[PDB]
Amino acid sequence: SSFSRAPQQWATFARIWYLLDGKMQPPGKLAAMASIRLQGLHKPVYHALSDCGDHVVIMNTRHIAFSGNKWEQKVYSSHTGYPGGFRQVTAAQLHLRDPVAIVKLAIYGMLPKNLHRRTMMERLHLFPDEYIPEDILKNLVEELPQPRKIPKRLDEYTQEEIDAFPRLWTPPEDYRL
Amino acid sequence: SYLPGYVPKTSLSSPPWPEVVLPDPVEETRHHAEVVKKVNEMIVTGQYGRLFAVVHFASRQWKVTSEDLILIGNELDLACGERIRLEKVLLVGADNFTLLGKPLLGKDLVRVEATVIEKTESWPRIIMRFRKRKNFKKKRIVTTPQTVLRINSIEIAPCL
Amino acid sequence: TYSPLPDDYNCNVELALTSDGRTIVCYHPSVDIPYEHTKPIPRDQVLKTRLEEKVEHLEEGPMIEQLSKMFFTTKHRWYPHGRYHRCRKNLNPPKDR
Amino acid sequence: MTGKELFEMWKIINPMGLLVEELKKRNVSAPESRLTRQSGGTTALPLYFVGLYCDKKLIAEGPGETVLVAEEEAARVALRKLYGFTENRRPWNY
Amino acid sequence: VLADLAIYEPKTFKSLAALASRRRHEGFAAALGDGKEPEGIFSRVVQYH
Amino acid sequence: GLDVIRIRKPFHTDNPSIQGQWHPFTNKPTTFRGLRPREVQ
Amino acid sequence: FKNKTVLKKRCKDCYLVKRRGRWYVYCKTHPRHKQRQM
RNA sequence: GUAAAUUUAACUGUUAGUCCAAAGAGGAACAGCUCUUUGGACACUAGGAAAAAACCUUGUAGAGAGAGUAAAAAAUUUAACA
Ligand SMILES: [Mg+2]
Ligand SMILES: [Mg+2]
Ligand SMILES: [Zn+2]
Repeated sequence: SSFSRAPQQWATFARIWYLLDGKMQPPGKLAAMASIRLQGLHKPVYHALSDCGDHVVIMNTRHIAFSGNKWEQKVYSSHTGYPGGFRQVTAAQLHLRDPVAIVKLAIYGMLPKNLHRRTMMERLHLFPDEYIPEDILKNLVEELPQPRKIPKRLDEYTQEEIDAFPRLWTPPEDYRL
Repeated sequence: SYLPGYVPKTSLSSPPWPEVVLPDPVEETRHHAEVVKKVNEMIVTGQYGRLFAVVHFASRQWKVTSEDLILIGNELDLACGERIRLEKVLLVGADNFTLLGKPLLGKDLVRVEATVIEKTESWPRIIMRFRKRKNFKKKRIVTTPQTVLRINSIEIAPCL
Repeated sequence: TYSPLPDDYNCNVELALTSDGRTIVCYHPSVDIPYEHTKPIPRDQVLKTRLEEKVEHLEEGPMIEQLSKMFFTTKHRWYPHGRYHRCRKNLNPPKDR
Repeated sequence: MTGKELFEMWKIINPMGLLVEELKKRNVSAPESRLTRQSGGTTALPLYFVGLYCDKKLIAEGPGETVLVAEEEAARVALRKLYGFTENRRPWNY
Repeated sequence: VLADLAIYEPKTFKSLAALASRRRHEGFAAALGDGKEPEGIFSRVVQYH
Repeated sequence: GLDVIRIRKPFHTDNPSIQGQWHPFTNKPTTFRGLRPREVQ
Repeated sequence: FKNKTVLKKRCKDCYLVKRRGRWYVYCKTHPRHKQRQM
């Protein structure tokens, strides 16, 4: 590259601000890819001692989607250590109280359990809705693609495809429906 | 008229991955010929600089360049400062082109020239074995022989 | 019309096989950023313009929180270390290339 | 002189001045600096890749922590390319 | 050396990734064809004796 | 004359890259006018 | 209601309904037949 | 197919034993229970089953910033009846 040594080092080890969207995405897949980016495992110069994490800015965290009945099954447990500090809240209740807590907890769980985890969480940025602070928006690079594909409700189908899909059966003329 | 086997377009009527069609063999072969000729004329003209190679040596694979140093973990039956030819070149490349062996490139195509410049010993290595409550304790000190080779030159020839 | 990978971010990769079939030739010239894809470079009447040299001394706490906010870290990196570690550090480290 | 950079051996002050002089003396339009790549910008650790173009043709690129130092580095890269003392150049023949 | 190329020789590594992707596509094509179509340009095996 | 002590990295090259050392913007596509994600322009 | 593992119809007016994820035997004429799957 | 065996000479040390599989006995067709037999392993290495004696993979010793593998990750969601 014929760069000078110091600018070359700076370019190689610079931090990148990635953008990620919630909005009908699974918190787990969001957390997996965000954790990869935060650890810096996506870089080929990666090493645990090289401090090569990147900033991850996740938005619409209020609009995540859980598969199955996870909203009512999944229980988050904590303990304020005073006798009886054991609290357990379903995913619905936790989401209602804090709109970013679920994604934050998922990323925290997926991060490696060492002393760099809190630094990585410090580089992670979460926002419940469309609004993003201007400095962060001016820092952003590379909105990453969403893991899920948003299956496109029936009323969102166009007439061309509606009529291109064949009709499967012939109803009787005398059925009330 | 629907063909006997037509599936209406559903989410999983077709594989999720995109359909890929490979180039036809004849046109593709002529394309390979043109590409190889272009790289060959690049080599003939000399439109390259600072070659690098991946070379098999002493059971190891080394990515070397000219003016390089490597440390081989054994003696090599060579006097100091002796020029030898490294031959088992898995890969040679430069900017804008690289040549891949299957698995080795022809010796008419590339030469690696190196020079034995040092014959030394490693720093002492400690082998200590210990098993507790059984009085088990052994200590050994070893010094593996070593050879420092300087990669002098990587040369390619027009032979594609 | 078939390319193994998208051909627009690092280099224009062209794979080839020699006639004998014994070696593979790869042609990879760099891809240059388009000028169109770039972006332009961003841009007291009576007295001296006295240089505005104020340096408020922050006590250790608020100081460390300001540094941690600035660099997106925690406070532990900024808290100091003892003489044992300070002397154990190598002040003449080996330096290759 | 084996393994050092051109501007590590021969110190220069204004690479942009030297570069524009060389382009003028070989009849090339003056280079235009543009922000090819940018990361951060509001933080304390930004990355700026500034490219030098001539007639809308990229002649050089350089990274930096500030736009000005990135532009200076791009000027140095252009000088290295023009004088041929580049990193990937053909090594010396002994 | 694969990691060394990924870090220091990015264009060569992209060439390698392209070759591997092409070999994977040729494998998919042969598997779907299931007949006796030509083996494929980069699927050819150099034999030693 | 060098010391017989531990030698890191049993290879020493001074020109480790010829195609340019990897930086995060290698293998990264450029965009129209270099617009940032979700930029209102 | 009485908790049962095996629900049985004791009347011809008894009917099985699955509510709240559990099966129930409801009888409007003989409310003593109310049964809850456990 | 293999390379050990028997004898002669000279002695020490071990002779308070555990799990697993199998055939039994006692006991509750209890026990990380007790008692025999056959065979492993442990009382020696390394990998796996979360940690790990006894389960599974593997043995003969060093250096290597190479490579091929062994064992090796649990699956399941149920009640209409003329
Ligand atoms: Mg017992
Ligand atoms: Mg062995
Ligand atoms: Zn009833």
